[PDB]
Amino acid sequence: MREIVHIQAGQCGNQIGAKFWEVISDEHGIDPTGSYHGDSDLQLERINVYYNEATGNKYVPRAILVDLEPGTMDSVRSGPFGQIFRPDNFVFGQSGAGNNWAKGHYTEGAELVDSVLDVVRKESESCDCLQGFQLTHSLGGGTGSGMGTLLISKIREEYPDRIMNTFSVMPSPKVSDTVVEPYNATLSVHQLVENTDETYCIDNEALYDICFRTLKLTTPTYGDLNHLVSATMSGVTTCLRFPGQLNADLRKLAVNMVPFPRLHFFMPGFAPLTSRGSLTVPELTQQMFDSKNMMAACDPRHGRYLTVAAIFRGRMSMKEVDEQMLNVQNKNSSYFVEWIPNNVKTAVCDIPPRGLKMSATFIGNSTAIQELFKRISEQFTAMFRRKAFLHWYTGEGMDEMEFTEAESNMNDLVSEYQQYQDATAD
Amino acid sequence: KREHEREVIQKAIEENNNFIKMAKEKLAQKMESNKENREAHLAAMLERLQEKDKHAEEVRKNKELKEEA
Amino acid sequence: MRECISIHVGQAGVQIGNACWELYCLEHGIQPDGQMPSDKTIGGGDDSFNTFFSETGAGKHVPRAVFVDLEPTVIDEVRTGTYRQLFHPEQLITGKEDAANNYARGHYTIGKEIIDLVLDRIRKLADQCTGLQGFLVFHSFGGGTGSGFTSLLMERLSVDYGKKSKLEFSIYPAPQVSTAVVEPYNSILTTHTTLEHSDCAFMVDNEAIYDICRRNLDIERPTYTNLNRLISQIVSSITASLRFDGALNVDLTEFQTNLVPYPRIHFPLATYAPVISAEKAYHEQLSVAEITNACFEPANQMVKCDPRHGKYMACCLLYRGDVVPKDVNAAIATIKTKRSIQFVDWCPTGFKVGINYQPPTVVPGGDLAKVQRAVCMLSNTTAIAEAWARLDHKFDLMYAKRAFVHWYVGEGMEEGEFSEAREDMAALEKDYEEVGVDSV
Ligand SMILES: COc1cc2cc(c1Cl)N(C)C(=O)C[C@H](OC(=O)c1ccc(CCN=[N+]=[N-])cc1)[C@]1(C)O[C@H]1[C@H](C)[C@@H]1C[C@@](O)(NC(=O)O1)[C@H](OC)/C=C/C=C(\C)C2
Ligand SMILES: Nc1nc2c(ncn2[C@@H]2O[C@H](COP(=O)(O)OP(=O)(O)OP(=O)(O)O)[C@@H](O)[C@H]2O)c(=O)[nH]1
Ligand SMILES: Nc1nc2c(ncn2[C@@H]2O[C@H](COP(=O)(O)OP(=O)(O)O)[C@@H](O)[C@H]2O)c(=O)[nH]1
Ligand SMILES: [Ca+2]
Ligand SMILES: [Mg+2]
Ligand SMILES: [Mg+2]
Repeated sequence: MREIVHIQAGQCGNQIGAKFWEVISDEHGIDPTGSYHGDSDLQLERINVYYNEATGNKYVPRAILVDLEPGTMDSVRSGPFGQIFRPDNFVFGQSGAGNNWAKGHYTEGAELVDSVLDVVRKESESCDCLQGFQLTHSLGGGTGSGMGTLLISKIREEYPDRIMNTFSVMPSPKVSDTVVEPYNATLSVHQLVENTDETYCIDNEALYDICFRTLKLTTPTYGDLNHLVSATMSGVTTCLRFPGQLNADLRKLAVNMVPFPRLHFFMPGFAPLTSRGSLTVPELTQQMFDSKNMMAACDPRHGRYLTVAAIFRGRMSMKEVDEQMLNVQNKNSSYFVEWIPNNVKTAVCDIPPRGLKMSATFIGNSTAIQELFKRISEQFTAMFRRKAFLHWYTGEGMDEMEFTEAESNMNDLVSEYQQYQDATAD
Repeated sequence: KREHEREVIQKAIEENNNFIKMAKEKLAQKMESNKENREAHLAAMLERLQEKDKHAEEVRKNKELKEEA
Repeated sequence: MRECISIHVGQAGVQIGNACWELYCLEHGIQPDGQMPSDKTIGGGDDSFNTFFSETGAGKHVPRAVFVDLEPTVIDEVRTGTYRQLFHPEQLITGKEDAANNYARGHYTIGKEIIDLVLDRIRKLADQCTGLQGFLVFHSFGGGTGSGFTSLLMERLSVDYGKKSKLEFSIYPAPQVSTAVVEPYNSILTTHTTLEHSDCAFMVDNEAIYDICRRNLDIERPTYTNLNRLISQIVSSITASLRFDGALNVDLTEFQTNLVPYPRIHFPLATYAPVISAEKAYHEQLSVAEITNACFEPANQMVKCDPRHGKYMACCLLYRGDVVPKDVNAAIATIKTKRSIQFVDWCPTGFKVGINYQPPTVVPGGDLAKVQRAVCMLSNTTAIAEAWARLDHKFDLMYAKRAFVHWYVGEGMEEGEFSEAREDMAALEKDYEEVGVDSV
């Protein structure tokens, strides 16, 4: 058994984390009580990747819930699947982060980090052969961004040979009015570049645009955005949870997707995206490569693909999938780097997601992801040149030099993506 | 002629033993060199992580110093 | 006497091993429980099939085989499958964590933890042999275990068994069924490390097999099951001389004498015929001449390359079924006057023929039609270096940017091993050019 330990920190991380467990529990036939009531043996063959087995044939998510305030985690426990989580795996503080990365990373978060590690250690010791960790959090807040990146580093010290994966929610002014989110996001990216092996960039900018433009939602709620997140997280973990040949574990995925260690920030995609009140293999393939279907606000035709993972779900002709994947690469060969041959891998899972006959999930390592980091860097430097609200961070012990180091490291990441975008074989 | 026949079979034995010996040595060198390289990479990783912990101790110290002022 | 030990490494090697041993059992009349009613000597014997099967006192015929994989899920299917009673549990060896498509993890980080146990289990098979002839090693080029652990195993086998013969069946990667971007890296690394430790290696290009299943068997999207059934027929043709007796039977080692002119030039090209569906074989008997002609159609080769653009250094025809020399000789004479068969000037041009009278068999539920006669051609042609050239070119494209190299360095490897491996492949390609040049 190749177990994954799941961690969710902060409000956003616990919110998208709960939806993730709801969606995949339904996919695997697990009810809120932890009992299995499915009809396919494929649901249970790799159940141990995400679930522990307990007395009474009950399946308990290998999940740890962290926050510096009890608010979101109380509503999680009152959720539909709230009774399925292990009560001892709830680790919450009282003070709160107050959208302050310094408090999450150095002050309040540092006072709670050891109690979280005790739960991580307990879940890891009972693993047959631990794969690694997946963390859900936002980068714009305080706990998920500050304490989340702190947890990554501390876990890295005790499990340095394991894969660290994050689902990182990127801030956007279209969603949150908090003006220091570029600070918290840049400081977090400074840590993710060094301490994670693979990061799914869940861009609130893209999620809002999809809900508003494509789904025709005038007032997108967090529930509307999280519906896209849960469908995306289900798709990008399908190869981990069901029997399959391609990218079946976190390390094989990383080896296929990360040609250079720092360039591990993925552009997710999903098809179809249709509004409630409004599909062929060629259409499904064309849509998953469309910029309008990307969960990161980046146009892939503004850069080049280093590596791509494609996952088709549902009953369909594998011959047709193969032809269409070959067709989209041949017709768009300019946008795939020629010095990485055969850089697009395709998986097909027979089990479709809930409510869809056929779906496609896209995982791209594209140099166009620099558009996301340039947007954060532009909003960062506009605040940092005025030193707006710096005293909240320096009051915790930080200084401006750490802000400068985070900005330069993220700017270096953009330069590196541009370097390999410009590289040629001849 | 008998002396030559003895030298041929002794040559065959010597070449076979040298092939075994060199294969054993080359593999021992590779496994030891690989073990040291991987251990050095892990040591560098933990060393950088420990410096981050050292920096965090300095940050919390800086906060306590400005609070006493 | 003359026992042969098979070693199946990684998913590709294990699953191909499943197909091969199932086919062997059908060819010899061995039941899934190991019982063989036709075998009247209980608990032992020196029959031809005993080169591949040992016997217990209870009448069980046990493959002289070890299955090894660094993760358990593939071999677990053997442990619970149809032929689970065929193998002693100690013949099936698994770890808990695979090589993650990384040669370095198969050869070093993970492989080093199980290599001693594997050698111990092989030693237990060798000790039951009265005259061990050598090993047959089945593995992919592209996987981390198939590449990294195989090369480690081959190195250790040279030390523990000296120059006992070691033959490979190697699965050459194809993008239609490949699972890792770094498979060109793993292929070049294992080919370099194993080159001095292998006496003969039969490469199987997954794209060639894929094309044959699509074209000749009308399979829209071949699976590993489709591919492995066909591969097992080629493997069976090659090993039939070891497992059956016959007046016209020619031992594989005799073909090997002709096939290997220099130690490094030890990669024969296999071509197999007939591959035909049941619907097409019905009321259609393919003669000796027709299946022989098909051996020189490049579409039937196990490796994609063009022998008509190279030079031959050996041609061997391995027939099985209803075949007599008169028809073989007549067929060969027709082909010599109609085909692009140019030999190098330092090699005799005569074709070497063997015939096993036991007819080919098919697995129930398969796509191959049951035929009265089949042939596997083994040729030594300079054209097989085209397979190296394609792999080396993909290697060069990625390595010039050092793409993915950090995954290997992080496991302890050095860039010098990449360049050393690539230079060895460059010399191998150069060797194939040199042997094809005419003598001064
Ligand atoms: C015209 O100037 C503005 C004045 C204000 C907010 C904004 C702007 Cl522009 N805006 C809209 C901002 O986005 C700025 C950010 O505000 C917040 O994060 C915030 C969070 C919760 C609430 C709920 C009401 N509580 N009140 N008052 C209000 C603001 C701020 C100062 O940069 C973060 C700090 C790093 C963070 C703040 C904190 O939350 N903790 C902590 O240690 O540091 C602290 O302590 C509770 C709250 C401070 C609230 C203010 C100083 C009011
Ligand atoms: N013909 C054939 N090829 C296979 C089969 N299984 C895998 N392959 C090929 O083998 C290569 C991948 O290597 P694997 O054997 O699956 O990997 P492995 O040896 O188990 O090594 P790791 O899983 O990385 O530890 C790809 O080129 C696949 O196409 C099979 O059953 N038959
Ligand atoms: N997509 C999505 N984003 C969220 C959600 N909740 C908060 N966010 C985003 O997260 C950022 C605020 O961080 P938050 O999680 O509240 O901080 P924390 O709880 O202290 O870790 C803002 O940019 C929000 O847009 C959610 O449920 N879904
Ligand atoms: Ca017997
Ligand atoms: Mg919030
Ligand atoms: Mg494997």
